[PDB]
Amino acid sequence: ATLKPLCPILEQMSRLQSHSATSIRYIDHAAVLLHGLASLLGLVENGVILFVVGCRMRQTVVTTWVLHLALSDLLASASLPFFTYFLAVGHSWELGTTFCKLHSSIFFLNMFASGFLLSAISLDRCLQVVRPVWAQNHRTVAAAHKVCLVLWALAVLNTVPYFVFRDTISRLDGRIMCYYNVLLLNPGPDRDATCNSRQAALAVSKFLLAFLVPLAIIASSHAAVSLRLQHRADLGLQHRNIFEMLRIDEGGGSGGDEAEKLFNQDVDAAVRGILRNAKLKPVYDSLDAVRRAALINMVFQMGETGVAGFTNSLRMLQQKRWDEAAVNLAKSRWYNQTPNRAKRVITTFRTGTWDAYRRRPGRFVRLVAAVVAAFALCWGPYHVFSLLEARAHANPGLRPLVWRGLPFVTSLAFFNSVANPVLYVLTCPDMLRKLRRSLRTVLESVL
Ligand SMILES: Cc1c(CC(=O)O)c2cccnc2n1Cc1ccc(S(C)(=O)=O)cc1C(F)(F)F
Ligand SMILES: CCCCCCCC/C=C\CCCCCCCC(=O)O
Repeated sequence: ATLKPLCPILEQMSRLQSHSATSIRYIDHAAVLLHGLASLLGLVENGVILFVVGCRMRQTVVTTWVLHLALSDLLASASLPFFTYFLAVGHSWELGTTFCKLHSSIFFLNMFASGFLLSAISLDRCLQVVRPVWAQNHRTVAAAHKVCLVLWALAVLNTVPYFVFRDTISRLDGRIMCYYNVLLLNPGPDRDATCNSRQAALAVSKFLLAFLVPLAIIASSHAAVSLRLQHRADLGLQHRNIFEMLRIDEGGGSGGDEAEKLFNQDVDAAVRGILRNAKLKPVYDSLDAVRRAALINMVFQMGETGVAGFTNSLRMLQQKRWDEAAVNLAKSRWYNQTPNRAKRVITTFRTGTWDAYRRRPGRFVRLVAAVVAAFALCWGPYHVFSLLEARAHANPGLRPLVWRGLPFVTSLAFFNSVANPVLYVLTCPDMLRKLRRSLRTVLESVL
């Protein structure tokens, strides 16, 4: 027999029951089937989405975001069946204490990930429009994959406190609760103070890092590209800027600090390095303006020492043998790893015609706007109530109000993992089209 000190919120919660002192648990079977089907749908929907985007669809930077975005929701749908079991038993956790920490961590892991990814998506789209020269040279899929790995690492780092402060608390009804045990580790001299501060520190930091700050970034980046496209379209209407390429002064200001701007686009800096190298100077001067700019992109992507490694490729550009140079370039490590930023360069050497990067409209815009809309509507009410239960430590009157909505708005955030794969299809015709392809392919395994 062991006794653990609890918060006044949990202590008041460990005696809540309809019938006075009994072990008979009332069961809401309507919610069991609801979350049961939600568990089934979530696993199947995100299951096929991962397959479609990840195997049948051509891999891009944007699809990589969506891929991980649907990966986090897959895990959220993997812990959900254990929440169904929780309801089926009668709101009691009967699967140990460590598993309680894991199951809970998946919820917050999904939360932070979905908040960090949606931030990454907005920032990526921001760099695509605001920083065209940098984006066309460094926005490779390999980079986008490494970003996600950092985001997951930061996500699991912010779910550790939740993993730690999760515990099994016995009710008087025989029920076993799985919730916040703030006082589980290092209780201060003032229990009521360390109970309030830690709960507030959790609810607030969660609200910021996984909701307010993302929505701030999303709304702020959305305004950046809107003004940029307006100023860009104004430049496009000008007759003199018909054949111009690699602009930087779209953001206004001056070119005095181009070598210091994050996400660098300093074209002049690259040119000075080209004229300095013995293997690049005679090749640069022999090229026309369109092909000279394509050479600047190569030293942007792999440096000047990297482009000087292609001896009998510069030998080809110097002799204006474009096609035979194209063959040699497309058979390298540089093209094999990052084909999209490479092919755009090679074709320029081939045709001598500039293909504008800031000309290409953004993709999955309908998708992200929908996913963002759902994210704000499903995690919205949650953070509201969760901030109120941290507020309810001081105000006991809010405690009954919390448990009239918190179980609802929490399951509302759970259903965000079910909504997204549907939203993927409804806003992305290619994704839906690619799905009905494989759907028809498998169904044709009867003939
Ligand atoms: C309300 C809730 C949260 C919110 C949070 O932990 O901040 C949460 C996070 C991860 C997984 N589930 C969660 N549930 C649902 C839940 C959890 C515990 C209990 S209890 C106190 O009976 O053990 C009830 C409920 C619910 F409200 F859904 F019934
Ligand atoms: C129905 C429940 C089970 C769900 C099964 C999930 C199906 C997985 C689908 C294919 C994943 C293929 C991954 C290929 C993408 C590679 C990109 C990367 O390495 O991150």
